Amino acid sequence: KEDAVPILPRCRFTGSEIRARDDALPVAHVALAVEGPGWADPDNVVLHVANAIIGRYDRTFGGGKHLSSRLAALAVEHKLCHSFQTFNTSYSDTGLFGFHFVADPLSIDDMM
Amino acid sequence: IHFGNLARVRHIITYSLSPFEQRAIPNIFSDALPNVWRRFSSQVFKVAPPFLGAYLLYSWGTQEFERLKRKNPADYENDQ
Repeated sequence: KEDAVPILPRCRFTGSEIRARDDALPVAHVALAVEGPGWADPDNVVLHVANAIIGRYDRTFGGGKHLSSRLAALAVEHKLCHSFQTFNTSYSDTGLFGFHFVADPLSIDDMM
Repeated sequence: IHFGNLARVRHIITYSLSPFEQRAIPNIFSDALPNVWRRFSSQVFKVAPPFLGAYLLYSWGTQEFERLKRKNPADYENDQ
């Protein structure tokens, strides 16, 4: 028993949402994600490549409107958000593949 | 622009599931019907009454109108 590495019970993923609203907060945060494959899977290499295409942004990227990332460009051209990031968080048997952005209350919809 | 200028709202959390994770018509017998009954019950005595009264007035007036078409033997009892 002592030298056997325990296998954890699998965690079920659920398409769903949680909305914590506080209009008193200056900017909104939003994160969206689908279930990832988990450490072992090779596809993670492709997912990471994919995340690189979309990439990330933040109001201090000097590249501005000429950034290669389309989402970054639009973000700049339309002042869509303060920042955004893609991610591929892995775990043993699962993971989260998504993105998170910070935007002003009135640009959330266009950003999304 | 009507979404984002509606109301000042604070500290409310909401939880919802995708439609594909849940059932379209859940707990018909444990929740649905009981409530249907509940809803019917709470209203019947507000709605029914006047409709019932309408029916009566209707029946009366219809029958009374036909009764007046019939003849009263008391107009021919001395017509020999």
